[PDB]
Amino acid sequence: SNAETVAAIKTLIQQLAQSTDQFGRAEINDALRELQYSLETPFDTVMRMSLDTCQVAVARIGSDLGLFKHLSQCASPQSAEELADHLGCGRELMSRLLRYMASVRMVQQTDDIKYISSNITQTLAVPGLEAGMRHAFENLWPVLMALPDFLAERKYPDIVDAKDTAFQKAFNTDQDCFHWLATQPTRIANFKVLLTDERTPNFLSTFPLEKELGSWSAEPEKALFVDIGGGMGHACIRLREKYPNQPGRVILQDLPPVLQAAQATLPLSGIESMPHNFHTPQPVQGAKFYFLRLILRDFPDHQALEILQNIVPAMDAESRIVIDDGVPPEKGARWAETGTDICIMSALGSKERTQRQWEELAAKAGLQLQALYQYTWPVVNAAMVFSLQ
Amino acid sequence: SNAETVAAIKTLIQQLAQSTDQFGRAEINDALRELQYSLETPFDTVMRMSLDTCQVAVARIGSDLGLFKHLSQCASPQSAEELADHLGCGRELMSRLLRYMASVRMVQQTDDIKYISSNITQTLAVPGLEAGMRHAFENLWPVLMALPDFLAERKYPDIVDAKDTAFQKAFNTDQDCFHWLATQPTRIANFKVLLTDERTPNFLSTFPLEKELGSWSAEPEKALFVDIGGGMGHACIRLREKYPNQPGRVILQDLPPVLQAAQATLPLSGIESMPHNFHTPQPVQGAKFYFLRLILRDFPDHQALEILQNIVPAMDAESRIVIDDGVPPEKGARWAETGTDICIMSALGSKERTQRQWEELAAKAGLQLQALYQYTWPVVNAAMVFSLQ
Amino acid sequence: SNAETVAAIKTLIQQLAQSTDQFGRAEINDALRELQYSLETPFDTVMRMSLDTCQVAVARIGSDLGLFKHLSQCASPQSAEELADHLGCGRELMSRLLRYMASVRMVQQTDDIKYISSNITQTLAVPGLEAGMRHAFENLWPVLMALPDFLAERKYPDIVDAKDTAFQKAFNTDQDCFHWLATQPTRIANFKVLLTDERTPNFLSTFPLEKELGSWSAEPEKALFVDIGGGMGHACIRLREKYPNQPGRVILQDLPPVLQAAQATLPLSGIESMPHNFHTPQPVQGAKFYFLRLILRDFPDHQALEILQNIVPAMDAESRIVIDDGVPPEKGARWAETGTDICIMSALGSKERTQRQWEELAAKAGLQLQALYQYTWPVVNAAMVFSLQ
Amino acid sequence: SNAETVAAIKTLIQQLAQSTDQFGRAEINDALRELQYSLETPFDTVMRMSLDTCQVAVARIGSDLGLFKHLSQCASPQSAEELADHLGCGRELMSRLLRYMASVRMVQQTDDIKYISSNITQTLAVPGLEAGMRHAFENLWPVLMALPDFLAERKYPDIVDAKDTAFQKAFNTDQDCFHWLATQPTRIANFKVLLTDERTPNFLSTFPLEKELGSWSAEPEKALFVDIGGGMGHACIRLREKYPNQPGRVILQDLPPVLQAAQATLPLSGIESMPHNFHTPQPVQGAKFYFLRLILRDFPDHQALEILQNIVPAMDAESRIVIDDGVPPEKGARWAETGTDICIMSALGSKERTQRQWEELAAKAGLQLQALYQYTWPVVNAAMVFSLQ
Ligand SMILES: C[S@@+](CC[C@H](N)C(=O)[O-])C[C@H]1O[C@@H](n2cnc3c(N)ncnc32)[C@H](O)[C@@H]1O
Ligand SMILES: C[S@@+](CC[C@H](N)C(=O)[O-])C[C@H]1O[C@@H](n2cnc3c(N)ncnc32)[C@H](O)[C@@H]1O
Ligand SMILES: C[S@@+](CC[C@H](N)C(=O)[O-])C[C@H]1O[C@@H](n2cnc3c(N)ncnc32)[C@H](O)[C@@H]1O
Ligand SMILES: C[S@@+](CC[C@H](N)C(=O)[O-])C[C@H]1O[C@@H](n2cnc3c(N)ncnc32)[C@H](O)[C@@H]1O
Ligand SMILES: C/C=C/C=C/CCC[C@H](C)C(=O)c1c(O)c(-c2ccccc2)c[nH]c1=O
Ligand SMILES: C/C=C/C=C/CCC[C@H](C)C(=O)c1c(O)c(-c2ccccc2)c[nH]c1=O
Ligand SMILES: C/C=C/C=C/CCC[C@H](C)C(=O)c1c(O)c(-c2ccccc2)c[nH]c1=O
Ligand SMILES: C/C=C/C=C/CCC[C@H](C)C(=O)c1c(O)c(-c2ccccc2)c[nH]c1=O
Ligand SMILES: [Cl-]
Ligand SMILES: [Cl-]
Ligand SMILES: [Cl-]
Ligand SMILES: [Cl-]
Ligand SMILES: [Cl-]
Ligand SMILES: [Cl-]
Ligand SMILES: [Cl-]
Ligand SMILES: [Cl-]
Ligand SMILES: [Cl-]
Ligand SMILES: [Cl-]
Ligand SMILES: [Cl-]
Ligand SMILES: [Cl-]
Ligand SMILES: [Cl-]
Ligand SMILES: [Cl-]
Ligand SMILES: [Cl-]
Ligand SMILES: [Cl-]
Ligand code: NA
Ligand code: NA
Ligand code: NA
Ligand code: NA
Repeated sequence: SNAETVAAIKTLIQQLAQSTDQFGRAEINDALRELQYSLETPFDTVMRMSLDTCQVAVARIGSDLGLFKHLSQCASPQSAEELADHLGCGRELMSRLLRYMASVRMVQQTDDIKYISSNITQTLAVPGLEAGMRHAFENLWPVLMALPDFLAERKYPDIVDAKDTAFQKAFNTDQDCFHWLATQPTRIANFKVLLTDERTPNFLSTFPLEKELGSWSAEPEKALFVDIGGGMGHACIRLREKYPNQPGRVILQDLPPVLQAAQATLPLSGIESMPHNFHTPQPVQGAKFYFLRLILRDFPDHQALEILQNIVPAMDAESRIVIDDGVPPEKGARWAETGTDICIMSALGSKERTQRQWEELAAKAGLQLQALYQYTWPVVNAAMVFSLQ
Repeated sequence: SNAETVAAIKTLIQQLAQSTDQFGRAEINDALRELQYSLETPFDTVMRMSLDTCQVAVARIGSDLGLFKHLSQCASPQSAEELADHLGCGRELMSRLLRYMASVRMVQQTDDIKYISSNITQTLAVPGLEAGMRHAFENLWPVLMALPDFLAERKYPDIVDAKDTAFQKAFNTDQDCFHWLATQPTRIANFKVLLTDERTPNFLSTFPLEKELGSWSAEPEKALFVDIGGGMGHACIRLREKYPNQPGRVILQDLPPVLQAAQATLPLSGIESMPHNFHTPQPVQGAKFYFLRLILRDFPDHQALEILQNIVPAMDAESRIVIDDGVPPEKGARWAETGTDICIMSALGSKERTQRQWEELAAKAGLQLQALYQYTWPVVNAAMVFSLQ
Repeated sequence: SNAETVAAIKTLIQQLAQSTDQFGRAEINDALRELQYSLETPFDTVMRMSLDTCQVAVARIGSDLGLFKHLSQCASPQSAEELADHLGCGRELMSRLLRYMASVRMVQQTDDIKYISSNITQTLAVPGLEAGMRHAFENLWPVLMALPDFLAERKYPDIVDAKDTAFQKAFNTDQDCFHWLATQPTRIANFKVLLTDERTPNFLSTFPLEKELGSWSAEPEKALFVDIGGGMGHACIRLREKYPNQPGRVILQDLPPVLQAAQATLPLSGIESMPHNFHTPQPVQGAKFYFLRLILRDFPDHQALEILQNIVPAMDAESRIVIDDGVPPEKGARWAETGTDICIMSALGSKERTQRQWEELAAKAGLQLQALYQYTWPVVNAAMVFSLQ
Repeated sequence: SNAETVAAIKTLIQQLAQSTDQFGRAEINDALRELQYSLETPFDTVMRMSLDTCQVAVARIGSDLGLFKHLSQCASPQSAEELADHLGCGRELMSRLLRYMASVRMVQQTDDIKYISSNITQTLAVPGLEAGMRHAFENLWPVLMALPDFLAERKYPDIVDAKDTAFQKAFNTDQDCFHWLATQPTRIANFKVLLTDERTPNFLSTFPLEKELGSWSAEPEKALFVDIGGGMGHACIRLREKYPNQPGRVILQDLPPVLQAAQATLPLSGIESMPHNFHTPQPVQGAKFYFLRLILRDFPDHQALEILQNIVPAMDAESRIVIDDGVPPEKGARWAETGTDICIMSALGSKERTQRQWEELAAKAGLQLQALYQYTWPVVNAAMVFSLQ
């Protein structure tokens, strides 16, 4: 029986998944995708590409309605009628949306055709993750929609400039993306929520702090850690939590509105909040670690180089710049890192960088790679430690 | 070891897939998708929704470049540089596109970092399947991009009318989709190619023609099969191929430009090409089978009913209307049929119909269901045989 | 490809086995056996039954030669010639024995046609486990060889009596097995070694000792645990190890030659060694637990009842008799417990007992079951706690 | 859940087994055995070796009772009581035997504790396969039981002589096995039934007869095929069935009592029955094929050589001796061929032979190997074609 075979595959892959760690589960998931793509018929390939688009549109509708938050806190299954009436949605529309969501596990449909939350329901109810989905819909979709004709009309240029990529066509503007976004209050508000998401694991799981410090002295009033564009300060928080007795100032640098949003959740002491624009010279002199997490991927080389050149003059011989970012391999890169590469090309003019590309960029700033500490697999994020050449 | 476990999973799934038929492979593939969604982390869920969008955009670029057709006819692996120079693409852009494509199996990357075709490459090189992907990009994505704000602005109405859905917002028109498309030659050209795709399997794999025929006589000069909106006439061609000895007229009905396109590949004899607008009364009297394949799903009830009411007066007691279309279940419907439902709601105002919904529609035309012959699984397509009530 | 499928099956089963515990691995192993028997051809079934016999005979030869102990301490693969010369075996005989052993994993053969130890090699090198294999060869096989003609000659009687079973035919004696064995020094010597094997896990893994103890007082000088026929005293040793702070006498009871063998490995204090024949009245009065592990399975009902009736008069109201033995289910019993049943029927006239059969036996002694604490699965061993009725 | 995992393993291995051929299923079965042996605990290893012995003893009892034949023709499940009364067995004995048989799939136990035939029940009801099991019990078991002490008392000699192996100790005789068996009427009767079993597949599935014949002419009255020790003549029958129009005499040679038993099932014409002792000179001169299937494995080299030397003088340059027998590999031999090797060593003084060992034996008769045609895997049986040197 087909049904018996399918259920047996599910049982065995679930047991295997439970028996490994998060990195092993990520490897299994990538293999399931690869299997799916190799076993689909030609028609199925086009149907998948045609319809998987629906998920973000329907998640955006569920978010607008508050459906995922509401379902995540219901204690019993809800009918489509009950959901429609509670959330202010046409009843037939709600029923069709729910049937679609259940078919892609965005909710669960029960045997009596009522609806309960799934793992994905709970995910889309989390503010920061919801904001990620909303960002995909309102910022990524339009640049991807513009990219093919942008490239066709321009005879397939290498994209190298944040002011000359698909974003300008998609939003009918000559501004670059970051400048334009700063003029759009609802879009800024969504980024504020997005910053509350904290990725796990983080670089402290493999960063050999005591080894990298050696005999470094914090006196007088030297900074241990300067978190440049640190957002809510998650890296500073985790550093203080893991090494509470390590001397040295721990400093969160960001723009004033982000620092203001960070205050409610920062510790009352031990982490300084310092307004600082990272396109301007670094004020903190001689720090041990100048930390850039998921900053430089958003900039083409010219701008990324300028960000580094604003830090290098503040370094002493013991200082290090730590770039915590994606490091895709030379070959066999996975969809999460190549897809990111295409999206940030189209919106930002930037790119994912291999280790050798990071080293070439840093050498232009007078920096040499001393160590690289991977902390996620198989898609690699790593803390790259650079010193003055 | 975890690599070894992943390779063993692939080996076993590949072997189970080869030991079943196409319907069993479709069930396995849906299971792999369900497993993937249940094993992903919350972050991975949002990453997948954010990035799976990239595939249609990049497939559209490769189609514009002629990459898939070129790679499918190459006899040896090609470097990114070779492909970029041949196709007229910036070398860095080409390399980045190819790395993304290899990561989603749109091409395959070799250990030498060169590129060969995959199953998906070959699929996207086929004109009719390529046209389906291009249709998703240029027609479906704009209406899905418009749907959430359309619904929000209108306070979530049940969509019931082809003239009042997301299409009018997406394309800034008051026309319905079909009327607007007829004014857009480049889109018309893509639909012309899309009509050359023939779906497999088809209803003749399970339709018990001799049983449904009974003792119907083709004498003196009666019509066996009238293919209403038959496109290229594939159903007529397959009918004559499978039943070469059954007498009676076999008639392809469509609009003149489509009949003209059909002529080159119709048999030289045995199939008549009759121009006929199915919004007007059916001219062929007393045919055994009036066949509507994938026609009525494109219309809301009011218009679908009109199409049926145009046929009913031509029927005699032995005539049957055969609706060949999707028949999703009452519960547990799959993503291909619910995703289709959301898309045709958004572009056409129409809907997928369960068996009970098909029967209710047909009853309004004075028709009763006699038999239903499924021919695909697990997503249901079936030939529904209706007679006069 | 079929090689690849077989390797993938091994990889997946090995991984599932490592992800569970010993009871789950035992369930997997029984499943593999059931699969083997259902997939074999009729010829293969007869070949398996004909040849699996070879394993005990060849293990007995390797034990005689000292092969398993020698190979288990070798640091490099050994050739057949090296092993034959070292152990004093004909070179061709040795090579043929080793090829047979490697084919059933009793040793492993390398790609260079040399030999190293396997898990089974190490097992057969352990004195107590080796002695179990030697017991099967010299005591069990003769009684199984005699059983079919014993039954045929006697017209298939229910075997009820230790003095009238297959043992008397096998060994040409009118003595019962236990009485005969006491006259056979080489067999006695093997049993002495077999007693040093300690089974794992044991009842203390699940026995809720503090709950069963309640408020029992060891004062003034009462007995906590009387191990009746305790052999080397493993239960006493493990009890004192797990419950080092529970007061009360812990007493090992057995016959003098066995107590003398136990002395070298008993703790220096805390466990008394008391000679006692369990066919005579229990001398220790009012103990909390009188413990019988794998004793009563060796006796038919009449004699097993006598052993219990010898203990009952020593019991006070808080005393309990704890039978630790096999408890096969009413249906679906596994080969280890039914194979044991046939063997002890044939040698000893006794039987495995279900829970209901244990309760019926104990009721004849005036005892009632209070609790049953399973500690192995799927083959059931359990500590059954009985009190005065 | 363990039960869910185990059921899923069973489902997947059954589906994989169905999807391959008989040789692939044999490979899966050997892998399941290997998995079982590597995953068992040390105690489980000794319990398996101790108890798997029970299967042949209990099958012999079921055979004596007629249980397997009776159950194989019952149309409903039978209780132990019904079986006991019908077959003349003590009721408790029958119930215990059935529980044991069900635990090793020799019968099936139902949920209401009644009994139905399994695949193995049906196998043990087939006369020739039943006779194989009975042969294992009455002829193989005693020589295996005698082998360890035979080898110990003789200081581990290479066994090379049919008159000096374990058989003489086991049966207290100076005769060799074949001579002694010919004096034992019940044992002869069992061999008569055993000869009715026909192994599948056979050498004609891969033997390129037309290629090996070339331009061979059958005139005058030449023999195509002389089946030396051909038993019931299955090889002659299959040859005539597959090549009905091939000229040349087809001759079955065996001893008179076997030829007599063969007459009832031989074709009425086209196969000659010729009494002939293969320890005497071959009477048929110049035959194309002198065929020896499973003959020479039963003889030490000296006797096997004599059998060949009785044929070689009858050969002309076109004649071939075809040895159809086991050809174990140089390394990695499987249990069915090494177990056979140990059994025939112990009973017959003979041995399994690798290809190189067959060639060394045949060269002593003045023969050279021209071709070898395998027809079973992974345990190899092959038709080896030899010509005069
Ligand atoms: C991708 S978020 C990275 C946050 C943080 N590094 C982390 O991983 O937890 C980019 C951050 O850069 C900050 N940012 C953007 N432009 C900046 C600028 N010109 N100067 C300082 N911070 C800036 C944003 O406010 C935001 O917090
Ligand atoms: C989904 S397509 C092709 C379906 C076709 N029955 C098949 O399955 O092979 C719909 C068809 O309806 C035709 N069509 C659209 N409007 C029509 C009309 N008013 N009258 C007749 N045919 C029409 C199109 O030209 C097209 O060939
Ligand atoms: C299966 S063995 C060891 C069982 C032991 N209870 C254990 O599980 O560790 C049976 C024990 O009963 C002992 N035994 C046999 N007959 C006895 C008797 N009449 N009185 C006391 N002990 C006896 C043997 O000496 C042996 O130690
Ligand atoms: C293992 S059976 C093989 C039967 C046959 N070759 C087959 O594979 O179908 C051995 C055969 O050799 C025959 N045999 C034994 N001794 C013989 C002898 N001295 N001369 C001729 N046949 C003999 C037996 O009667 C029996 O038929
Ligand atoms: C909260 C969880 C979110 C899961 C997200 C997967 C994100 C994939 C996504 C392409 C991504 O990576 C990045 C961006 O979109 C952007 C950006 C920023 C502003 C405008 C457009 C794009 C910058 N830099 C990135 O890296
Ligand atoms: C060759 C394979 C092609 C796959 C194409 C996409 C299949 C999914 C896709 C939603 C689908 O089904 C349908 C349509 O898009 C449309 C339509 C027609 C015109 C405009 C917009 C939509 C009508 N009716 C449908 O049913
Ligand atoms: C009907 C199905 C039977 C399945 C059988 C597996 C048979 C294994 C079995 C050791 C085997 O092979 C052979 C013999 O016992 C003998 C023999 C013949 C006479 C006396 C003792 C042994 C000869 N020659 C063999 O080869
Ligand atoms: C170290 C592992 C050893 C495994 C040994 C074989 C386990 C199976 C085995 C049938 C078993 O269980 C029992 C006996 O043989 C006997 C016995 C004792 C004396 C003579 C004959 C049998 C008693 N009572 C049993 O229960
Ligand atoms: Cl929101
Ligand atoms: Cl809301
Ligand atoms: Cl660390
Ligand atoms: Cl095109
Ligand atoms: Cl829009
Ligand atoms: Cl299809
Ligand atoms: Cl026909
Ligand atoms: Cl549904
Ligand atoms: Cl020993
Ligand atoms: Cl006997
Ligand atoms: Cl155990
Ligand atoms: Cl304690
Ligand atoms: Cl049972
Ligand atoms: Cl018989
Ligand atoms: Cl009988
Ligand atoms: Cl052939
Ligand atoms: Na409802
Ligand atoms: Na409608
Ligand atoms: Na009894
Ligand atoms: Na019964």
